[PDB]
Amino acid sequence: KFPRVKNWEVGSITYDTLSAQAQQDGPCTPRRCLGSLVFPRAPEQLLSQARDFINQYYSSIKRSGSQAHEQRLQEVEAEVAATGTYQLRESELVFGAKQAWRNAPRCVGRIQWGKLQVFDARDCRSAQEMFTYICNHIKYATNRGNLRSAITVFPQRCPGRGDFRIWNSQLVRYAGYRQQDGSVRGDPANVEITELCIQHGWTPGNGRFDVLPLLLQAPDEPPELFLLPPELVLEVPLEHPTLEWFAALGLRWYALPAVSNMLLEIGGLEFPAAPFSGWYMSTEIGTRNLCDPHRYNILEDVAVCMDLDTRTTSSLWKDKAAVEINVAVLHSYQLAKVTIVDHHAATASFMKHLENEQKARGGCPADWAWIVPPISGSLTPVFHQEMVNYFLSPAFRYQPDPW
Amino acid sequence: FPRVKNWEVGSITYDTLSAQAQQDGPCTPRRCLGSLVFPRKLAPEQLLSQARDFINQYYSSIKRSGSQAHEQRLQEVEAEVAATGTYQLRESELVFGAKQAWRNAPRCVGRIQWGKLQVFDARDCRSAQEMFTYICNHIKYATNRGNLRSAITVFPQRCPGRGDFRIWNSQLVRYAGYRQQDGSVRGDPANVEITELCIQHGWTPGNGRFDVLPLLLQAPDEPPELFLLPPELVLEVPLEHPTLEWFAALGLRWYALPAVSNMLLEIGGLEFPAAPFSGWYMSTEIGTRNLCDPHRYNILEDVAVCMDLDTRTTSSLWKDKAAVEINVAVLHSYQLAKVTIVDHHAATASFMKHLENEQKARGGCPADWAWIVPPISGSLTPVFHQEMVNYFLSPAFRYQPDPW
Ligand code: HEM
Ligand code: HEM
Ligand SMILES: Cc1cc(N)nc2cc(-c3cccc(CN)c3)ccc12
Ligand SMILES: Cc1cc(N)nc2cc(-c3cccc(CN)c3)ccc12
Ligand SMILES: C[C@H](O)[C@H](O)[C@H]1CNc2nc(N)[nH]c(=O)c2N1
Ligand SMILES: C[C@H](O)[C@H](O)[C@H]1CNc2nc(N)[nH]c(=O)c2N1
Ligand SMILES: [Gd]
Ligand SMILES: [Gd]
Ligand SMILES: [Zn+2]
Repeated sequence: KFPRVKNWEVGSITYDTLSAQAQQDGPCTPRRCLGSLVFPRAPEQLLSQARDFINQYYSSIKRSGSQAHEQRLQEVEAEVAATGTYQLRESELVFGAKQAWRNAPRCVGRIQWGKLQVFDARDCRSAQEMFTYICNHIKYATNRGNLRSAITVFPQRCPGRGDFRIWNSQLVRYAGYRQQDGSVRGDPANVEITELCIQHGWTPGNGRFDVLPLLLQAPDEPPELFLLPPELVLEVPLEHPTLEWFAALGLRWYALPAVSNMLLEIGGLEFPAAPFSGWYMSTEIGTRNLCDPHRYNILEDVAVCMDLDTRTTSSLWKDKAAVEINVAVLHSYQLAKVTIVDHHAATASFMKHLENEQKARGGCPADWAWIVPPISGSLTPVFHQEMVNYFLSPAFRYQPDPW
Repeated sequence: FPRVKNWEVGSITYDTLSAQAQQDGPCTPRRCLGSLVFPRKLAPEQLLSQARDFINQYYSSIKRSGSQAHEQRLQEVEAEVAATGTYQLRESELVFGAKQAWRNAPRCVGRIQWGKLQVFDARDCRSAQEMFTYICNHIKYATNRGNLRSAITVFPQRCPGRGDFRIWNSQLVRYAGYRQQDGSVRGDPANVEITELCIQHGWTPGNGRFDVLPLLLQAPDEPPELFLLPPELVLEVPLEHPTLEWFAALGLRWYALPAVSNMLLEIGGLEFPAAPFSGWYMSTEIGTRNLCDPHRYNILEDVAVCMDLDTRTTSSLWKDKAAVEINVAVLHSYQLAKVTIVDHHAATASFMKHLENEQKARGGCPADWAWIVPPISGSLTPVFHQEMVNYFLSPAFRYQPDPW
């Protein structure tokens, strides 16, 4: 009844009993698997989710069945009956944010899941106070290059009030200016948000690494434009340890990966605004952000400077240029004393996580196509680890763009 | 109808062919098991219905459905199973079914070639010595002095009352793997079990890292018989690097012909447990998986040391630099020997074209993203950004239990 799961490098076999507890249904059926799709997608339903969360909390602290556990269950039942909703205790919120990270199947950094700084912003009341909370987040997490994981949780969704939203997909992003040729100067992934910042009063730049302002939405108000203080956004200029012309490319990236557009769901409550941040795995910058054809797309240019034969695929110039771009990313972050992890160290620590989670809960939801790095996949141990993908709550979820 | 997006281009298609998926895969709404290598698997009315669907497939594919020839073949099969318990495929039906099974293979990136397959009909095979003759002819035709040609040879269908034909080797060409005293392995670790079966059944073992194994062939209701491949039949490529002169001295080699021999072919209810097929290699199969996997030859650190890379820290990406040069050596050595090989960039681009072609021919294409995306430089190839739908159509190649 439980999926048998094999590691082909070592030969070992486990059974994922945790998946049987999967609380929501994914896209696959016995007739066809859709595991590679990027986006696949009251009172008594709220109560059964709340009850399950409270049960999770009290088990985490090994007080299951205690008087405090029973009373907290009764307390939540009474609040949902009177108001239609309930509030999390402070400690439940911290636990819930950590559990959501721990449950995120596509995250390879979950070895860190217990070391997460939770900022409680549930009494925020304006877009301006939102901005203050975000600046304190960026300050704490950046920590002058020594990165600390963090999440800031703004007020939960509630009836009769709009949501707090952060319109930006990340707290720090580079502008992408749509050209008349159909081309883009800057980051193409950010064309729409760039157009929305301009419409809302931002005087644009014309560089390739222009940091976008924040578009912040307080309940029942249009979004408000806030500029990030430049001394708060730590950036790394890219150079290569033995290719001195690389620095003349004029490349840079920012220190802090801070996703701001997902929804955090805890015990049936929904938090549409809850930015979270850790530190980068180098292949996200080197391979994806800089070499994706639809991103900055620098691969052919680096190869030509390296004087590779770009006229035939059989020279493996693409693989060679990509490797060196990743070397430069790693070298530049270490040189700038900004935390970063390479994809070998990251996937090694994830294997340690899988073994911890197997002992702790009997399984671990993992999306194989996202845990395997985008270069060198079979060189890392997760390639040979079979994985079971499924949805647990608390959870981080994708959500529609507020516009 | 699943909506499928290419994130590099922005294009959208709908896979209407998945609707016709015969059997059921491992996944449920509760959890996805698309990364498992083997799903935990391994009546006349049952046979006729599968036979019916295939005959209809065939006649539709030659624009003769509902025709006179269609209705006659249907009634012919009904009568043959009523009298025999099974039925026989027409030679053309066998060709069509073999090509379809390849075409429907979700994990094969080489399917752009699916129409060009040489089918060798061996259904009249009697002994293991005759099996060995059919095999050696396949190998010579498929190798073709290094201008590789795709091919399959079909041995007699399993039928009730008698044991099956089986090739015990997982491939026709396999290097031995010798369990060593200090726990380790000399040779290919994947083949430790078959290498000891060969020794058990008589084979005198070598002691190299690339001793080609003999073939353990099993006729119906017989013990397996050892057969030695003639050396001039097994084309091998010694591996050298275009600029690292010391690479040749590592003594690495690989063989020209990827010929899988332990999978079962299913056509319209019929099952052929011995039907070996072959194409040519993609370079990453050799250079990345077979030589660099930790549980295979595992040569990565060896090459990195010869390159004077800093193996002390993972962030020098010495594993990545060594891997790229091993794949370069593979491509260079195959091309130099004039043996057919394709790099993962060229291959993935051809599969994109196959996806487009199948979208018009059949409305979709079953594909297993985890196996289509190459094991190095995944996101540098265009299949990485292609969403894919995996399902099982028949005719098909299937995994089967080992004969022991
Ligand atoms: C501490 C260092 C961390 C590293 C190195 C890391 C690494 C990664 C990587 C490489 C991905 C794949 C993203 C992509 O390729 O697009 C990812 C996804 C993700 N990570 Fe982590 N992460 C870290 C911390 C965190 C934290 C602190 C959280 C939240 C508390 C988090 C939650 C997520 C989520 C929710 C996703 C994507 C989920 C989805 O798309 O469905 N991560 N992470
Ligand atoms: C002619 C050029 C061909 C190329 C370049 C090619 C390439 C590949 C590759 C890279 C795989 C992934 C297997 C792995 O490394 O794990 C594969 C799998 C497969 N191929 Fe193709 N192949 C070719 C021809 C063929 C032919 C002629 C057949 C049969 C008619 C075939 C049927 C299959 C099947 C059934 C699999 C699945 C193997 C498994 O999952 O066990 N292929 N192929
Ligand atoms: C916290 C954290 C650290 C890190 N190093 N990387 C991350 C990547 C994402 C991410 C999620 C979904 C989609 C995308 C863009 N494809 C990126 C989220 C959080 C991350
Ligand atoms: C025909 C053909 C051509 C080719 N180039 N490669 C192939 C690989 C396989 C294969 C089968 C089982 C396991 C693995 C490795 N996990 C690979 C089968 C047929 C192939
Ligand atoms: C089509 C494919 O699933 C999609 O492009 C995915 C594949 N795996 C990925 N894996 C990670 N970590 N990040 C990504 O953006 C993607 N893209
Ligand atoms: C666990 C995972 O499914 C397994 O390691 C797969 C992944 N993708 C693969 N892809 C190919 N071509 N060959 C393989 O052996 C594998 N192994
Ligand atoms: Gd230099
Ligand atoms: Gd030397
Ligand atoms: Zn699935």
